[PDB]
Formats: sequence, C-alpha cells, structure tokens
Amino acid sequence: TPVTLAKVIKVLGRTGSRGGVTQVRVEFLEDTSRTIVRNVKGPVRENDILVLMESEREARRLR
Amino acid sequence: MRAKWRKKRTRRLKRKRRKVRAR
Amino acid sequence: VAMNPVDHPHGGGNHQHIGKASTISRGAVSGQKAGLIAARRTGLLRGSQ
Amino acid sequence: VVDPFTRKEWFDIKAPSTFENRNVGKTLVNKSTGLKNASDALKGRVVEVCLADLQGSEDHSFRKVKLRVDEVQGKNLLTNFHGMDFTTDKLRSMVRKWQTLIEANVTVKTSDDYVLRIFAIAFTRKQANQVKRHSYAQSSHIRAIRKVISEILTREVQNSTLAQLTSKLIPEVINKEIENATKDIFPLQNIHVRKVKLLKQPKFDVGALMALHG
Amino acid sequence: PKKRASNGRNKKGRGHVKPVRCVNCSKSIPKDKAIKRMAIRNIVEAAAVRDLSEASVYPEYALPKTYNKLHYCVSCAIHARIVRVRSREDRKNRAPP
Amino acid sequence: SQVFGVARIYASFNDTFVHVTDLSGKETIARVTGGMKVKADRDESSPYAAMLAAQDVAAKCKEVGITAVHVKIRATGGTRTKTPGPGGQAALRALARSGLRIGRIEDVTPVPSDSTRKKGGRRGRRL
RNA sequence: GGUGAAAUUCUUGGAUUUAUUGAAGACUAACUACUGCGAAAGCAUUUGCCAAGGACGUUUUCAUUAAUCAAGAACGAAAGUUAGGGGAUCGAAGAUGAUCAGAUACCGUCGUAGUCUUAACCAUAAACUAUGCCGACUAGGGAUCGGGUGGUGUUUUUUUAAUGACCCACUCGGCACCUUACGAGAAAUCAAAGUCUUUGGGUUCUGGGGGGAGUAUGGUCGCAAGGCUGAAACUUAAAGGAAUU
Ligand SMILES: [Zn+2]
Repeated sequence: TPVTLAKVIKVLGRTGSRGGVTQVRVEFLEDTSRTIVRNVKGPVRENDILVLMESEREARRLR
Repeated sequence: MRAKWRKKRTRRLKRKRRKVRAR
Repeated sequence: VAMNPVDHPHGGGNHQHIGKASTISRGAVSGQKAGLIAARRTGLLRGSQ
Repeated sequence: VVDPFTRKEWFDIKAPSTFENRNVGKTLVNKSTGLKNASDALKGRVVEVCLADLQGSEDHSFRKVKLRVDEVQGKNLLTNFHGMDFTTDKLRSMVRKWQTLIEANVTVKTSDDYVLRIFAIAFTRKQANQVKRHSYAQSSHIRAIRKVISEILTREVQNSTLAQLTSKLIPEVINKEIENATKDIFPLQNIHVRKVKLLKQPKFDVGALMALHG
Repeated sequence: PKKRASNGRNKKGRGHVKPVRCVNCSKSIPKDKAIKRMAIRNIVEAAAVRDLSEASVYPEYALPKTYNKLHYCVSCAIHARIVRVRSREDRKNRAPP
Repeated sequence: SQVFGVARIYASFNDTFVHVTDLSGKETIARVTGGMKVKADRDESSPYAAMLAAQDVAAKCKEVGITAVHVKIRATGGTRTKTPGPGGQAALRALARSGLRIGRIEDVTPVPSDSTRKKGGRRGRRL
C-alpha cells in the first residue's frame, strides 16, 4: 500500500469555479529534488505534508 | 423580411405565375 | 403485352399489362423466358451505374 | 491464448558500409517454422535510422537514412540506402518569414540503373551591414539559382554509384559546392540536399550488395 | 459607419486573396483577413523535461521544438485569444506583444 | 547496449494511442490506447488515461525485451486540428518515468503540402 | 469513431493504430508580407513554347493623331443550365443519430446533384476603395520596379581581380501604401471627401421623403433559371445618417 508523503514549498492562488481548490507546488520527502504541482481542497499553509496515492500525474487549473 | 428571402419569395411566386399563365 | 396470351407469356387482359413479375428465373425452361432473365436488380439507378 | 512473442526470433541489423557504425539495432521476426521462411517477412523492411546515431556526431542530427533489409547469407541481415530525409522540425525551423525558400528537384539516374530523385532547399541570407528588414530575391535570381543547383546535382551523378553519392551526402560537400556556385548571384544561407528518393532500382546484384562488407 | 481604415484586412492593391480554413471552426476566411499566429513550443512541456533528460540516452538532449502557424477566423479568435476587443482609441495600435 | 523500438504516440482529441512498434515498424510490441483504461469515456484523450496506457505498454515493453524507445509524437494531421492532443505530453514522460529509456523525440504529424477541402463547410461549425 | 455530453457508425471473419507499396482525382500549405501583376473578374509547384504589358532610360521618330463617351461591342466570381469525360475529397437535396416542448435547423454520421475538365450558355455579387474617368495646384518614413552617382563595404582569384551580384548612403521617375496635420464635412473622418455662397479645367453616369417596388405591364435577350429597361393606384409623418448620455 504505497502512499507518498510530499511537503508543499509554495501555494499558487486558487482554481475551480469557487476558491474550493488551491493549486500548490510540493517536494517529495522521499527521493527529494522532485518538485510537482498538485490540487488540494481544504486550507493549505506552507511546510504541510500531503499524502499522494499517485506520484505520477501532474495538475491543471479547474476551468 | 431578409431582403434575400423577400426577393426569393417574389421570384418563386413569379415562376409559379409563369406556370399558371402557361395554360 | 400487345399480343394474345397464346402468343406470349405477357398477352391478354382487358388492359395491356404484364400482370406478374417480368424478372424471370435462370432455371425457367426454354419457352418461359420473356422479360428480364436472372435480373440481379431493375429500375433506373441514382448517381452512377 | 497465444502471446506469440515466444515464437519471434531477433535478427542482426547491419548498415553496410560507408557509415562508421556498421551495427544499428535488432528487428524481431515470426520464427521460421512451416512453409513461411523469415526472409519472406523480413525482405523489404525499411528501417529509418537517424544519421546522428549512425555516425555519433550531433552535426548529423537533422537527417534520417531509410535502410531496406535486402540480403541474407547464412543468417546475415544487411540493409542498403533506400532514402535520405530531413527531420520534420529542423526543415520547419529553417523556414522563416522575411526570407525566400528555393526548392530544386531533379529526377537524375546514376552510373548503375538507380533512378534517384534528389531535392534541395536554399534560403536567402540578409547580408551583414543591411538595414533592409528582409532578404527577398527576384524571380530571375531564383530561376538562375534553380538552374545552377539543377546542373550541379546532375553533374554530381552519372558518376556517384549511389554508394559514392552516400559518401558525398554525409560530408556536406554538395552543400558547400552549390554555396560558391550561387554566392556570385545571392548570399543564399542553409544550402542542403534535404531529401533523396529511390524511385526505381536495378536488378538485385548480390555482389553489389555484398561488396559493402570486409 | 466605416469602423476601420483597413477592413480588418490587408487587401489593398489586390482583387482577391485565396482563402484559408480556421483551425478550430473550419470556417473559410481570406488569408490576409485570417488571424495568423505561429505556435512555437518545446516538444516536451516545461514540467516534464527533468525526468525526460535523466531517463534519456544522448546527453546534451537536443530537445527539438515544434512549429505550426495557427490560422484563426475572427469569431474563433474573439474566444480569449490575443484580440481582447480594445477601445476605438487602442484599435489603431499595430504593435504586437 | 540497449534494444530499441518506436513509441508512435498518436495523441489526437477523443483518444491517445501509445502504439510501441519494432524499429522497422513491421511488428507490433504493444498497442494499449487511452479509452481501453477507462470504461466511462467523457475523457479518452486525457492526461490520466494516457499515463495509464503509457505505464501498461512500458511494462509490456520491459517483459518482451526492448529497453530504450525512439518517440514519434503525432497529431491527427490530414486537414483537422494538426496540434498534438492533451494526452501526448502524458504518454511521453510516463514512458520515461515508468523506467523505459526514451530518445530521438521527433514529431511526425502528417502535414499536407497544399491540402484538400477540410470537413465542415464555408461557415464551419456554428455553436 | 465522434462529442458540451452522448448515439447512429465499423469491429475479433482482428476494425482503429503500424509498416511496405500501388492507384485515382483535386490541391498548390509553410515562404506569404499593410508585398507583386492585371481592364475588372482574378492570378502563388517546375520547366519549355507562344504571343502580349506597364514602369524606367532615351540629344530616336511621327507631329495634335487627344479626353470622356448615347447607340454598339469584348471580358465578366460563385451558383445555375446543355452535352461528353471525370468523379478523390467536401457537400445543396435526401437518409439518419442527438438536442428540443417541437427543431423535417444549429451539433454527429452517411450522402445524390454538384461544379475540378472540353465545347456551348448565363451575365448577376457587400462585382466595395459602398469613393466615375482625363487633367492642374496645395505638407515624414519605409517598400516594389527602372535609372544616376557615390563605399578604399562584402564576396570576388585565373597573379593584382576586369568586373558582375548582394548590401550601404544620397538622387530622381512611376507603384502599392502607411504616420502625423492649418482646409473640407452632419459628423465618422480624408493624399483627396482639400483648391466650394470668395459658388465655373474637361467630361460620362445616377438620385429627389418612406412604402407599394425592382412589383405589374410591353418590348428585348436566354434552353431554362432569369437578365436589361420599368410604372401607376393606394398608403403614410416620418423613415434614415452620424455622434452623445
Ligand atoms: Zn473560426
């Protein structure tokens, strides 16, 4: 059951119809230097870890 | 009312008047 | 169709008409074939032949 | 219920013999079992190979040499020149606004009965110390350039046994012959052959194919 | 009235320009009138190139680009392309981005 | 040192093919597509389905023997969009990040030299 | 496949995808421009042939031969009509799937006629620069073509180069233009729409409130579709142009 923990390094405004989703940039704690863009739902500060069930797919804005 | 379809309507009833008058 | 029914399989009637299908079988006997022998189709086609 | 990759033998793709790397890759064929020999299926197999990979250098990166598997001699699968072409996005980078493209195409023969169609592209260079924002050539200058190119591409042929043409396409010498034969008319930057076709070939001659080894 | 000194067009000295199909609408529009813009991009996006290079053979990674001139009709362009219908003042400003 | 193939990423709109072939292109190694991996379409040429396709074909490519792959990214071509679909940038990178080796990336979109009449009409799609 | 989403659609007798070829008929992408030519319509692959044409140069020639033009003529997009080829793609009609309240439309898949071609017609387009032509005068930058000077600029090698071309600066003639503005216009605006109550260079065509109406009729031409010319009765106080809030 591989879940990947990744700390956020910068937050980038908010996507979605409303500001329900926040576009964030994460750095993988495991095997770091890998920076990926990702969507969240709830309130995000910096230094907060997110649990990815897929390290692969990138993130786009929710038009 | 479109000055094209107005014109087409006139040009149809003219042709159908030609075919009526050829009798 | 303009003959008497003796003379042709199209003859007779109080109107000139074939009466039955003019498309005749290939297996129709030598004497029965009058109209269109083994007609794959009939009628005037649209576009290209 | 098959997964036929079990019965698929790998063969030895050799690229004789003018290019440095005489070894390219490996092509798999359905195994030579009942009544269908491998040869039948692996004959006429056009494998494109990038001339960068085929000569190591990155100056040969905008070139693809088509190679057809032709011979077998006791399980020895060697290819031969089938066509040269430019990369689909170097060709498109050389094309640019405020220039003039010139396309010369000649349906030439060779010393051997090889009907080759050689193309060639040449763009107009705005000369150093120019305040005019484009390098547009005149129709007469382009007619004169096409003539020059056409008779050079035909002069470097009747010689050139396709093998000699291959060995004179690689080192970019037709390019820097046409350069000096056109500079008397127009600057003309980026002279390339860009493409060669084999429209028709002679009878096989396995001697002509096998003289490209050892 | 007459909106433009041009005609949202170039055709001055010519009788008829051979037309061009809009990239998305498919609408045929005379070439001179058609909103042309070169779409030059890296083959691989500006997020993938790290893992592309590290898992690629041939160090120095030439990374060839892609080139295609997008021809757009006027209505397809007004869908938030570089058009953003500007004031009767700023209509005349020819200078690109 | 590494056995080679061709990726042939036909990323159109409405679907993505990650059809890995032999060098010559005579032999198919694996032809998984975007729509195979999600049975509720709405999204066939999507980055997610393209990544899934790329992961499956790559895994198959590791089993069958080929180690590195040349990439031939392809749009519809013909008279249509002629721009690579949104699943093209997924299928490539996903080929690499699976563990396959990638190289000689070059776009083979069949551009017409002086086209035929494009589908639609004079006024085109009205919407 | 195709979509905002789908469904018709074809597919395991392996469709879609891949490759090696072959065929057919269109089409001339990128270069391609505030760029060229042409009476307008139009005209962008290559080479060859046949004629033509402006511009420039000209210490050539003729010597008013000219400008514009009722009647009268030639060319005239697309569609359309005849009859032969041709028919790939796309697509009026039609079939059909969606949407819809209905939607015989917009979207999807097919799809005859349709011309792309040869001969013969038709003769209209927002055929537009919605600006007649010939002529004179009134005020910055590029760029096409020709010519004149200059650079000890580049290339030029067969010894120095004879040059030639490309390029640079100044210069004109004509061209397609564009940027700023004293005059003009109801204004939008402009190289002519200026030289107009301080009203006259030549000349052809057209209009007189809105409808009815580009209709009826009569000729005329056309295979037909239609084209040219073209009214009135009656009706109505506005219709319209430009700019402002
Ligand atoms: Zn459009």
